[PDB]
Amino acid sequence: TDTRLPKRRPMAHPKKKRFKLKPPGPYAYVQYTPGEPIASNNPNKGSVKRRNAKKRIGQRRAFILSEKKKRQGLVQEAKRKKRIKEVERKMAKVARERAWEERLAELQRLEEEKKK
Amino acid sequence: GWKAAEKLIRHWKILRGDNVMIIRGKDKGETGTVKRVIRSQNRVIVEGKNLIKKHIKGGPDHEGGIFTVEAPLHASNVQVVDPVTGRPCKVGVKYLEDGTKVRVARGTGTSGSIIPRPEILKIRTTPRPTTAGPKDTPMEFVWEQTYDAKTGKGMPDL
Amino acid sequence: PKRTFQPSTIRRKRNHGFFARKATKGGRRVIARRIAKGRHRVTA
Amino acid sequence: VKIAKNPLEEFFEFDRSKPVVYGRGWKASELRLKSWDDLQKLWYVLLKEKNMLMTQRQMLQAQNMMFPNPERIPKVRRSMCRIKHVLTERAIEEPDPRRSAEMKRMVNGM
Amino acid sequence: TRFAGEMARGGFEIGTLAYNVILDCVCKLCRKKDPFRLQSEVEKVLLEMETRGVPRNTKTFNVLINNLSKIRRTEEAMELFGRMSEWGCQPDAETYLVLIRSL
Amino acid sequence: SFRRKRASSLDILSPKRAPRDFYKGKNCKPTGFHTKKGGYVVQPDKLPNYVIPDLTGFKLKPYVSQCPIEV
RNA sequence: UCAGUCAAUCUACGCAGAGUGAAUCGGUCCCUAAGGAAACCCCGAAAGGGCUGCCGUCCGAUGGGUACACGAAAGUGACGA
RNA sequence: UAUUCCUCAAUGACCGAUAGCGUACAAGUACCGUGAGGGAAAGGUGAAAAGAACCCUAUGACGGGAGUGCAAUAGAGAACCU
RNA sequence: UCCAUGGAUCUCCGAUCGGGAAACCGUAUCCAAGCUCCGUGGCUAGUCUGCGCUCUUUGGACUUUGAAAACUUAGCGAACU
Ligand SMILES: [K+]
Ligand SMILES: [K+]
Ligand SMILES: [K+]
Ligand SMILES: [K+]
Ligand SMILES: [Mg+2]
Ligand SMILES: [Mg+2]
Ligand SMILES: [Mg+2]
Ligand SMILES: [Mg+2]
Ligand SMILES: [Mg+2]
Ligand SMILES: [Mg+2]
Ligand SMILES: [Mg+2]
Ligand SMILES: [Mg+2]
Ligand SMILES: [Mg+2]
Ligand SMILES: [Mg+2]
Ligand SMILES: [Mg+2]
Ligand SMILES: [Mg+2]
Ligand SMILES: [Mg+2]
Ligand SMILES: [Mg+2]
Ligand SMILES: [Mg+2]
Ligand SMILES: [Mg+2]
Ligand SMILES: [Mg+2]
Ligand SMILES: [Mg+2]
Ligand SMILES: [Mg+2]
Ligand SMILES: [Mg+2]
Ligand SMILES: [Mg+2]
Ligand SMILES: [Mg+2]
Repeated sequence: TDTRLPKRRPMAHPKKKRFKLKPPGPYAYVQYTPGEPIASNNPNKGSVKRRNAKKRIGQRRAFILSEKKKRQGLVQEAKRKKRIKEVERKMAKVARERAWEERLAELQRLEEEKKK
Repeated sequence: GWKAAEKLIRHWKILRGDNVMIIRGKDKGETGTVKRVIRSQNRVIVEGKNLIKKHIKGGPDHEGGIFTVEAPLHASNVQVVDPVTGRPCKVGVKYLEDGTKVRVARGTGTSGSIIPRPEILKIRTTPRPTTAGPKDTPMEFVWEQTYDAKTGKGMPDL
Repeated sequence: PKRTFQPSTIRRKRNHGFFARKATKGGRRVIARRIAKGRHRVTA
Repeated sequence: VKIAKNPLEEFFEFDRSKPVVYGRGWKASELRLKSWDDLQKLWYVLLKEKNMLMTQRQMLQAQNMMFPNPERIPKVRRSMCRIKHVLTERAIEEPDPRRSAEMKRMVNGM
Repeated sequence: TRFAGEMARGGFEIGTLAYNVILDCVCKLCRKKDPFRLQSEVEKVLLEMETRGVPRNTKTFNVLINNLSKIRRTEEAMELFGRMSEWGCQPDAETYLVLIRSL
Repeated sequence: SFRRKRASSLDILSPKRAPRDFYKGKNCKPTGFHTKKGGYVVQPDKLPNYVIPDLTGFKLKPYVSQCPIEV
């Protein structure tokens, strides 16, 4: 029961360009304010400019931010692994000292058994 | 080195199942039955004759050893035995009363008797299966006629 | 150093392509001579 | 298993067990006994079988395994060709021009 | 559909004549706009009939047979005609005439 | 199946081996029309409809039985 | 086995199998530049060469565009260092 | 009367693998050049694959035996007659 | 299997419906007739008639000739030597 109409296909016949739609003759009939200088160009609220250029600017800004985030993530992950290695090194120090206590006890007491 | 410009034999007077005598080669003077005809080489295999020895290396599937099998003989090296005299003979073409080609013995010293077509030829090498498979339609379903042009039974959805 | 061949696909098709040859009488003679010799590559 | 539980399992041979045997292709004289509805149903049965067979060949050759009974594919292919020939025969013998054109369009449409 | 909903929420139950009219309207709209949608829409209207406990009569089968025959689906109309006794309905002259013209 | 071709057929232009604005296509049937904003409107009248019957309860199978029948 | 400046177990190397998922990315599509070509017309032993307009067509991005179709004496799109 | 993009049949004190067509072999290919264009090389185990099971030594048999075959330096994988 | 004859199917470029980086893209041509089905409108309402499309048949409207070695007949016409 939908009453909406389908989008229609564009026609392929040639259309007149706007220069040929103007009447021939020397005069141009431009918009004129009776106390103001005649403007060379009268843009309105639809006169939008540089749409592709702004799209490219936004794309470049997004690329810069994304590459920065990638770089920061890689740096942070490597510093995390470095901190883990520092903690493991500090643990291995005291494990090494205790193991040397055990080994020195074993060697000096083997010599003590040689003494008895 | 198959160096000869040998043409194919197009209509064979030498058939599978024929009783022949080897008339040329190492096994000259020996009789046998034609096990197989190799048409692409103009050669035949006579059962138990022209034996070779193959050194087959056993893989995971077959078995190794030195095996004795028949080697092919050229089709001009064998000759159909005359059914009366028992001697090798040439083969002629005789048309019967109905008009069917038959082979007859030909040559001086032959009986001219009909050389019969071997009975082994009518037997299928790949026999028909005993049990139909799960995707095989039974023949009673195949024969069910659901179309009739005269009464318009089975027309499409026009 | 910089060498003579600097590849560009669209320039190759615009100079030596099939329809580039078909556009001139000399190019059509090139195609006919080319087929008469039996080359597999009629146009570049 | 016996029956495919979902549409994905219709791309697999659920009946494959004892060497399984497969019959021959349909003959044109046997297809000339069948109605248009039966012939269309048989066309789609053959189409699903052909899809399953090519799926099995593609799966096995992706793992460097041999595809067993490769003659099953041309049997189905030739049966489908004979079905379309029989239907085109029926289209040609139709005396009405509009019905003949519609039957030809139904057969050859893609 | 909105008026049927309003009358069901007002107190009146909806009957077989109204379901026959909705089924006919659905079938005609399907045949005008998209005829390959006809079978699920018919299935939905019929399932609304057996959910509400409203039984089918001869007019329901007449509507279905007439609408199937106008897109030349004669085999479905014949299969539906053969099963009219299972819903307890019996064919009348309109069913026979529509099926003879379609055959 | 592997099949022999001419080596010269590798010189035919393909969009996989082309500049990014070269379009060829694969003989797919159109489903609508291009718009002049770079879009595409699919028209359902150009879409395929597949009439496929229900296959449950059907007795005919892909192959015909080869069992010995009668003389 | 070849290749790799090797006696290589490795590999951009040989065999085999696999892998690239888009309404929005890039294209296609619409629009035109430089330029190219038809038509009409002009010129020329032939082949061809010119002309793109006073009413005029089709291509051609390195640029302008992103949720119908048709029309226009409305604005514009629209720009340097 | 002229000619051969072609067909059929036949002939040669014509050539016989650096010869004869550029090509006896998947050649106007490979390869070279932006392009027009230029343009190769490469025939033969044995009658028949019977193409050497098995053993020994090497990482690995193409080796040494064994066996096949008239013959095995007749043992090759676009190549083994002399 | 194979043969003879007759059939069914029969992608694309070259190429001719338009565009084009050959093998791709876009394409229900247009208009008269007479016929089943289809849908909607209108009468005093029964073998009642009047408007349409889609596709089918027969025509007629636009336009598509078209390749090919040598021989032939013509136009123009060297230089080395
Ligand atoms: K002999
Ligand atoms: K040469
Ligand atoms: K020798
Ligand atoms: K001179
Ligand atoms: Mg020989
Ligand atoms: Mg080149
Ligand atoms: Mg087809
Ligand atoms: Mg091919
Ligand atoms: Mg690519
Ligand atoms: Mg296409
Ligand atoms: Mg190396
Ligand atoms: Mg690799
Ligand atoms: Mg985009
Ligand atoms: Mg311009
Ligand atoms: Mg110009
Ligand atoms: Mg001109
Ligand atoms: Mg053009
Ligand atoms: Mg344009
Ligand atoms: Mg661009
Ligand atoms: Mg600008
Ligand atoms: Mg040589
Ligand atoms: Mg020599
Ligand atoms: Mg030579
Ligand atoms: Mg060896
Ligand atoms: Mg010799
Ligand atoms: Mg075209």
